Amino acid sequence: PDWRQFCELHAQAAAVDFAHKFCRFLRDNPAYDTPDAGASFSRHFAANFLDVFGEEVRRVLV
Amino acid sequence: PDWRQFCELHAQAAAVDFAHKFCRFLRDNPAYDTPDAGASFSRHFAANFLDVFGEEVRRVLVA
Repeated sequence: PDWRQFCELHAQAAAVDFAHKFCRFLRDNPAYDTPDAGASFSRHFAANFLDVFGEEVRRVLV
Repeated sequence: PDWRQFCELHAQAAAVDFAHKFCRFLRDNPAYDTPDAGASFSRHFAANFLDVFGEEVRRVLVA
């Protein structure tokens, strides 16, 4: 089934939707609208995403 | 509005949703459920998400 494609397609849809919410957030809160905002979010994302993923997976059991 | 919480809540939302799809994918394709799966899938999703994120943000700002 191509597990990579699976990951990529769901990641694409999630990232696209978020990118819109992101731009919406920066327009409503211009104080956060800097050139490194995306980089900051990305750091929070990598960390939090992998941790929550691991906990949700082990929790889905039942 | 707290920046940390904004980022954390969206990151969490994304992880919870994909964890569900991941589990559902491994149920329909058990051959893929191995001790390496969790790390492989989550990391590949996370890398692609970030790449796509940057691209859509730019596309949206220019438009």
